[PDB]
Amino acid sequence: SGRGKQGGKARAKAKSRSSRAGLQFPVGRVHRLLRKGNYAERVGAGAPVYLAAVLEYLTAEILELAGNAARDNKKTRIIPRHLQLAIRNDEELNKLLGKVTIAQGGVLPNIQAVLLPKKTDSHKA
Amino acid sequence: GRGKQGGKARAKAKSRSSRAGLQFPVGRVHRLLRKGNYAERVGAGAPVYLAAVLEYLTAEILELAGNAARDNKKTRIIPRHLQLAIRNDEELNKLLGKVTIAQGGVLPNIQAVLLPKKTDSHKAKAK
Amino acid sequence: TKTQKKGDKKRKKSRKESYSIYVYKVLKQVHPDTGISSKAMGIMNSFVNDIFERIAGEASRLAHYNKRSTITSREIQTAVRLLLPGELAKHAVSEGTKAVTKYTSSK
Amino acid sequence: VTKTQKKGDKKRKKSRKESYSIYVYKVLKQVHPDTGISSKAMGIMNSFVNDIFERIAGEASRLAHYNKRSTITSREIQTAVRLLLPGELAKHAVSEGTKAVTKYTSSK
Amino acid sequence: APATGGVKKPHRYRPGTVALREIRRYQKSTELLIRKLPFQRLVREIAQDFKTDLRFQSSAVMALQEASEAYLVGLFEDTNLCAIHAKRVTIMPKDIQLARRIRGERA
Amino acid sequence: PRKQLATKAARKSAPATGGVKKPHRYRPGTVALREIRRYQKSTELLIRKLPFQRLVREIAQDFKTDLRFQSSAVMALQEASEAYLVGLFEDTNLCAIHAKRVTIMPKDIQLARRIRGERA
Amino acid sequence: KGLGKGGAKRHRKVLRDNIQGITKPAIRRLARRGGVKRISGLIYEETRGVLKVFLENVIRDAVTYTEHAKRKTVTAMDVVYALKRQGRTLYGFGG
Amino acid sequence: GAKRHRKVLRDNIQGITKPAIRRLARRGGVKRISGLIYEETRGVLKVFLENVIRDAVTYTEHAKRKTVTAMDVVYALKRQGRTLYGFGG
DNA sequence: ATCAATATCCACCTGCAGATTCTACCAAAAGTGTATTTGGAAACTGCTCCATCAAAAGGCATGTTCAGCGGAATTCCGCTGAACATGCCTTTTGATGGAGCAGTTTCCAAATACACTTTTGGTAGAATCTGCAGGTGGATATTGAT
DNA sequence: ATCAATATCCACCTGCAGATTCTACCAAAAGTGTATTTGGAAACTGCTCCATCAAAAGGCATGTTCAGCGGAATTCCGCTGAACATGCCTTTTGATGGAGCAGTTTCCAAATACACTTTTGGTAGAATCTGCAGGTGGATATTGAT
Ligand SMILES: C[As](C)(=O)[O-]
Ligand SMILES: [Cl-]
Ligand SMILES: [Cl-]
Ligand SMILES: [K+]
Ligand SMILES: [K+]
Ligand SMILES: [K+]
Ligand SMILES: [K+]
Ligand SMILES: [K+]
Ligand SMILES: [K+]
Ligand SMILES: [K+]
Ligand SMILES: [Mn+2]
Ligand SMILES: [Mn+2]
Ligand SMILES: [Mn+2]
Ligand SMILES: [Mn+2]
Ligand SMILES: [Mn+2]
Ligand SMILES: [Mn+2]
Ligand SMILES: [Mn+2]
Ligand SMILES: [Mn+2]
Ligand SMILES: [Mn+2]
Ligand SMILES: [Mn+2]
Ligand SMILES: [Mn+2]
Ligand SMILES: [Mn+2]
Ligand SMILES: [Mn+2]
Ligand SMILES: [Mn+2]
Ligand SMILES: [Mn+2]
Repeated sequence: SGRGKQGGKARAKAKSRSSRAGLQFPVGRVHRLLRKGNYAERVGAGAPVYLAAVLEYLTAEILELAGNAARDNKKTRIIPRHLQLAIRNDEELNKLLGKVTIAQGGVLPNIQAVLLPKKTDSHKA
Repeated sequence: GRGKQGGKARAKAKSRSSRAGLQFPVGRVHRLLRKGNYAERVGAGAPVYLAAVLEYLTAEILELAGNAARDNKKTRIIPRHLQLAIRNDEELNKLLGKVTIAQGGVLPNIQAVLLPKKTDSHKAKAK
Repeated sequence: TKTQKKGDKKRKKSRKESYSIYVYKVLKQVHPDTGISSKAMGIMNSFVNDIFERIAGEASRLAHYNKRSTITSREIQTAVRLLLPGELAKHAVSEGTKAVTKYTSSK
Repeated sequence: VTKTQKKGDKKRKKSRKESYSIYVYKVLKQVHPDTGISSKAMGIMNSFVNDIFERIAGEASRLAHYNKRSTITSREIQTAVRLLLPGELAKHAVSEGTKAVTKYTSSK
Repeated sequence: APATGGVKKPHRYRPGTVALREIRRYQKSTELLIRKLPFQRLVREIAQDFKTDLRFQSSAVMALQEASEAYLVGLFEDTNLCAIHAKRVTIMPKDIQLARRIRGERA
Repeated sequence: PRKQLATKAARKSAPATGGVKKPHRYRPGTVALREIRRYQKSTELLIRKLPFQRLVREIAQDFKTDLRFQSSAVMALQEASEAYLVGLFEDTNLCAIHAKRVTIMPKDIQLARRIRGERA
Repeated sequence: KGLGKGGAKRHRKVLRDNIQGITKPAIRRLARRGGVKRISGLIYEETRGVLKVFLENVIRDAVTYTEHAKRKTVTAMDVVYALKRQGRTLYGFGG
Repeated sequence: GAKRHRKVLRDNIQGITKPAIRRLARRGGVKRISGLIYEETRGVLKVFLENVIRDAVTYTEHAKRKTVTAMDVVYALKRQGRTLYGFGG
């Protein structure tokens, strides 16, 4: 009630579940999203810890690749295009998101070889 | 009436299926909707409704499968009949488009271009 | 007699439910003199289980998108329209509201 | 004075929409300290997380029903992750998921 | 024909005529076309790379065979459309490949 | 003293003996290849925005009268439609090339849609 | 249906033939992004037809979610859920 | 290392014989088949079985069994977008 | 092979519209702590139904044609790209009424829960019975050669 | 056209594998009636944001001209698959120990429910940053004319 207390100590107060699990992603939210999502009558304590880890991990994987595509384009800010390039250029992320479309992501530069110009000449072209 | 009943004549009962006028098991459809983790609650009409739909689709396939059996001079429906009925019905085929009926085979069908040329046999019109 | 020999093996096999009897009843309404093999019956089972999950699943999502806690015949209905091809839907919708009506009009 | 802004309001504040945003942002600063993200790319990262979340939870849900189990534990999440992610993505997710559960339980 | 085959004796159906007969025979029936045991062996071998010392319910192998053949027959149908598209009547690898790329089984 | 004193859109010598100008013309397929690299490099929507919105209101209206749309609902439809057409054109292109052609034709689109099960 | 009263309202103006707003240059550009180098004359009409079917199907489902929510406004989320069920998950608008 | 012995060798995948692949093609309505089709078909079947079996076995281990069940396969097939009716479920 | 011509690449420059940065402020999560229940791992084990194998059984590996398919090569016609003139409608900026989302609070028709009663579907045998596969035989359409 | 050969169809037959039908039990549902709780319609309303109206202008659509070169028709031959004659070996069919799938009892670690506190992420709106869009401007690449 009010400001609070001259606390901010360091020794025996609460410890977030994320912190307890060494995660940036929110364990408490994942747990809540799991119970509310009607997935099973019950959700064990480890479930959200494990799921938050996998989600944090995957976003870590995608951000690493997208950040690089940003760098390759001489940009500082990841935009949707970067996310696409990183997803389509990585086989696994591409298979994981094979049925997904990234708005404003475009496609990968790719021209079927027979379409390329045939070194001038006659004969065929 | 006005002054009747005084002893024993009425009990109580009636299955939900019977009340809904259905062959499929409402009660069970209901239990399955609750066990399924579809929502915290399940209204009383949903299992009725769901049951009638399942019954109806079942009679549509059975009806057509039945005909396919009769067409082959068969009395007992087999999977081939279920497949012939399904794949020959435009809508059923759409609904079951990513389903395979074990032991069903396929609809006989040969691409035009693969048939022999020249002409054809059997007196296809004459005397 | 009625065997009360505990040695005649008191196994107790966990019982499996299936829609066979109900599929059979329906068969009898549409084709009284037609049978169905057990294999064919397995297919119809698969069929009922599959449509049931597709519809429940869709009704489930529908109620969640709408922040609703219960699945009503209404969700089952929108699910049906989303799932079935045109005429199948019309009829299934018609069959469905009909059973719900008969049902309510008979307490 | 100045204690207020003349308001004279009739409630109706917001509703509050959550998103993985500050967390997508924390993870980004860790792999690329000097890289930022457009709100539209964040938009997409948000969709991805929700998407993968539902795929795993869903698969986890089915796995449990198929086994007459009424609770989703780390073990269901684990096989859902193996069923959903390909090759190497699965190996590493599994190992990092396992690691977080062990650390989380070595705790009070 | 009669040629000088089995001590003279004629009759040879032209190339293709028997192929068409086979098509009619096989599209008319439902049995499995791959021999059981070999199939079984391939299945157990592939499973061995995922988890050693496994047993298989006979019905699991059967479902896998049923699923695999319906898949190949279906793939052969698309493959045949790709051959015809290219004005051939002979399916080739590039046709199986094109159908798989377009089906998204891709790469 | 500027009498259009530009060095030259050409240069040196004087082989201006003859009477041949002959304007520059790209060969067929060069501008087209150029357009592929240009469009495969960008992400902006390619169908004009207002016309697309009208198409969406007309189809929707034919299903149900009196509907309104959030503008992002329309944008969602367009990003999905253009992502779908680009994807179909890639498959269509493979169907044509499969045919030893370089020109996509209706039948290539039909073949790709049949194989995708949009026609099965 | 609420919308429609006459007097202070109405005369919406008839919508028709809008499929022609998917111009030839627009379809050409889409083909280019799709890596297409040469386009037969009949492609344009074929493409309009395929687009129309794609959109009818998605709007049909998006509109069904709208009506189910008892709303009169189609939402980005209606379209997104429609897309997801049609196998075309879209990231970027509230996924 | 056993079970096949003398006279015969041939890996298991070669057990999927030309005649059987030819029969499949015929059900597929195929009239003429190039030689290279047989090996191409085996690699395809192999990929199909790996993907399916891998998932079925994942269901087995999770249920802690030693026996791949029809249901394990059916659920795997369903995951792979290859729903199969007739074997339970 | 040059080498005009034009496209395009890649760096530089710098406002400004998105982005990162706060200073509240709050409700609403999220974390504590303490009862109360219970899901399912563990252990033990009976009884299916697997894996293995001998005889039986019937498919396929092989080699030799040669029909007919695929694809090279040649050839034009006319479709489709490139370019260009012209001018329109989409884009952009911006204001504005008000439809209709989306908070909020008031409730009861309907759902959850329980407890006890009544019924049914699943299982086990058991004893029939029955559709139709597969076998026969003769006719007759089809295919291929002459 | 005309036959010879061989595949195919159809009508009939009948054993048995797979239905089907009859007790007999039974526990697991399914129904019933009796509190108690509660989602989620109404109803009322503030407040986004959707529809429209305007108006200016240049990015881009349209319609045209012309001709390069791609599509498709044709011819032709070399090669690659189809057909075929059957003995040979792998697969098929059908019993049989024993591995585990699947019952069934047990009992705690861990989940739920709930009272209470404490921490946090979302939001708001005003600053004040800053990448980079987009406007140049020269390299250097590429393409098309000879
Ligand atoms: C949208 As309409 C004019 O086709 O009804
Ligand atoms: Cl857990
Ligand atoms: Cl209801
Ligand atoms: K206003
Ligand atoms: K009970
Ligand atoms: K040429
Ligand atoms: K050519
Ligand atoms: K050969
Ligand atoms: K051969
Ligand atoms: K404990
Ligand atoms: Mn040269
Ligand atoms: Mn701004
Ligand atoms: Mn218990
Ligand atoms: Mn030819
Ligand atoms: Mn209003
Ligand atoms: Mn009974
Ligand atoms: Mn029995
Ligand atoms: Mn017969
Ligand atoms: Mn005979
Ligand atoms: Mn003749
Ligand atoms: Mn309430
Ligand atoms: Mn004009
Ligand atoms: Mn044992
Ligand atoms: Mn904070
Ligand atoms: Mn720039």
